Amino acid sequence: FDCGKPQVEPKKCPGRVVGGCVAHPHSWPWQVSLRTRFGQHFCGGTLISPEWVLTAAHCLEKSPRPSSYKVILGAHQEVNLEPHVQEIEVSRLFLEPTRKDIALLKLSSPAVITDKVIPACLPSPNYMVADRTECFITGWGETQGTFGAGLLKEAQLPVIENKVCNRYEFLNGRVQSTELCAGHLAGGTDSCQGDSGGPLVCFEKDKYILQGVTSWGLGCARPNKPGVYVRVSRFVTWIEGVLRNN
Repeated sequence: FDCGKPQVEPKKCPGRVVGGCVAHPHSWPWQVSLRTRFGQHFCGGTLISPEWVLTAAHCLEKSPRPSSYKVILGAHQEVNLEPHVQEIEVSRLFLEPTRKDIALLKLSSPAVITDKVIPACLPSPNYMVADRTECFITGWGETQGTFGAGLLKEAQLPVIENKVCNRYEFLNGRVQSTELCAGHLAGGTDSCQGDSGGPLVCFEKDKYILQGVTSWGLGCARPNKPGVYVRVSRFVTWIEGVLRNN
């Protein structure tokens, strides 16, 4: 299975939809659920190869021990995992040094690549997603009793170019180049999307490319403000670097 090519067609929730949608099961096969050693889903991540998951550094705040983390792959249900889900322990935690906003998780054993577990592709270094590029943020979310509680959801977000996002009216110059914005400049969601560390993928040509990593700390979308994500393209040399040495 090539990276970024789901074997189940994402339903591709229309942007207008409030609350996003429930994902077509396994249509986002790189979607990882980071868990404590006690079955608790508390973060999202993106499978980027069979032994590596990309997630937000914030997800690693509770513990510095790789062993404290379980990466579950191929899931749709948050609690009642289908019998095929893969549960793999993290053996390594590499914090991106320059920004420390994302971290790579090496899996104890390589993930078995199937039609439900396929990594997301990585963009070319420095690629800058074009303004208005439609992308989807996926994840389980924390809120419970809410629409799609316990189900992998997705929300379509258009990318808001940095020059526009940084206008004083939106992010007023707080977003760096190592970051990217996504979400309508008006009418947007008044809530943090996906999961901390979850994927922001954008279809391009043949496949989905992981263009952002969710990090609510950078900023969640307000009705009149897009959310801010870590721009993966500015960390690809670091990632591929960490992946060929370790």
